[PDB]
Amino acid sequence: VECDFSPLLSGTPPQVYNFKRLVFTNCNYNLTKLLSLFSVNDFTCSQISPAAIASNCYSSLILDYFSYPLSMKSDLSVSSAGPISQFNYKQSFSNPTCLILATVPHNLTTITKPLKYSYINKCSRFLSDDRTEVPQLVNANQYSPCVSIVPSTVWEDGDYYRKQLSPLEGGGWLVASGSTVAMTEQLQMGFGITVQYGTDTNSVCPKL
Ligand SMILES: *[C@@H]1O[C@H](CO)[C@@H](O)[C@H](O)[C@H]1NC(C)=O
Ligand SMILES: *[C@@H]1O[C@H](CO)[C@@H](O)[C@H](O)[C@H]1NC(C)=O
Repeated sequence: VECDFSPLLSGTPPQVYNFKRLVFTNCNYNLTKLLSLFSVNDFTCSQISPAAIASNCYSSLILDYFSYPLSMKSDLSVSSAGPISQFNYKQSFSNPTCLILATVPHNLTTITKPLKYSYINKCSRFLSDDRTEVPQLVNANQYSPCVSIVPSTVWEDGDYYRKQLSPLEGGGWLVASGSTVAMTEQLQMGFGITVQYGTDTNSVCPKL
């Protein structure tokens, strides 16, 4: 009857384009209890507040978490053309959402570091003319089209990934490039929260 955030605290977190997603229904949560394990560097919301998201009742609550460098903050903003919002991670524009940037302290030994930070810097599609390039932007609540060809961790910065599509998928080529950022002194993470408001189904409530 309590929301289990355990898989977030055990093992190596994934990369922004392989964000691990936890779904929560019919349970109770202590959100300030979870954030206290971390040094919270950034906390921004949309159509909700950081105070409201901790003290409200939802039909459902979605939690996305990945490894993400604090340096790359502006790339998460939909205002920017940054490769993260375009090709890696996008939260729903319809529902209330929250994005949290935090650092995992040395005490939290159960969370292990990746070798580095990885992200997709370009993901596009070449039309049959083989001259025109159509960017393949990531949709809300979905992974990127290029996740199938981009590895869990990019081996070297500037690596290219291509795939010849079948007429089923439309023909043409699928192109992706990878980029790396050097691992920080302390692992930095990104947490994306999405909540749904129902009518008679608001089962997810704060632990009191
Ligand atoms: C545990 O965290 C505290 C900060 O709350 C820190 O001062 C301490 O060094 C950590 N424990 C160890 C064994 O480093
Ligand atoms: C559980 O949530 C309450 C708010 O409802 C918070 O004040 C408290 O600190 C949380 N529990 C712990 C052990 O921190």
